[PDB]
Amino acid sequence: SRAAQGRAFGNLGNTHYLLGNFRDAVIAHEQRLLIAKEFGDKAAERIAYSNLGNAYIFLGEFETASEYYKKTLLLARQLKDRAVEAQSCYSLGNTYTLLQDYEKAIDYHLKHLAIAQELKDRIGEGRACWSLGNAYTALGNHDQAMHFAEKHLEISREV
Amino acid sequence: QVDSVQRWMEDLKLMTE
Ligand SMILES: [Cl-]
Ligand SMILES: [Cl-]
Ligand SMILES: [Cl-]
Ligand SMILES: [Cl-]
Ligand SMILES: [Cl-]
Repeated sequence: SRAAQGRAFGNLGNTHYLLGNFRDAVIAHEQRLLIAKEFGDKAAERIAYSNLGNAYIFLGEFETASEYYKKTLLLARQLKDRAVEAQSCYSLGNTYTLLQDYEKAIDYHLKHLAIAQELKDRIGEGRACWSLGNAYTALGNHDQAMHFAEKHLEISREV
Repeated sequence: QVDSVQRWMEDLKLMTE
């Protein structure tokens, strides 16, 4: 059964990933992804993009990771999944920092911030302020950095 | 390394869906 194989690949991919077998995680998640597309299973397709992006981070392939996180972001928006939209924006902000593309990093970190505030995810808001302060400082934008450094301090005391 | 990125990666190593 092709559907059972899709489940099995998704499970194998996750286990390889957690064992540090990132190459073999990619091989398995790609087959999960293909089978998800065959069956029109958008939930599984989205999940596979996110797990692929994560594996490529640990393979050091940051541009490839960004391509998979952009795919996850698109699908999360289509599915109206705000928490997953936020997660993929945070992963993109970090990925663009690894690529030393601070303008794109700031874009996606601001997107994550907005959703974390809407969702009352205060811990996530603190992460966003940490990340944004760091990025603005890397660029010399110290008035923006001040705003987010103050907010990181305030949140750091709460959660 | 950027400390916030390091932390994100430490969490990411444990993350699956
Ligand atoms: Cl694809
Ligand atoms: Cl993601
Ligand atoms: Cl976007
Ligand atoms: Cl500024
Ligand atoms: Cl704000």
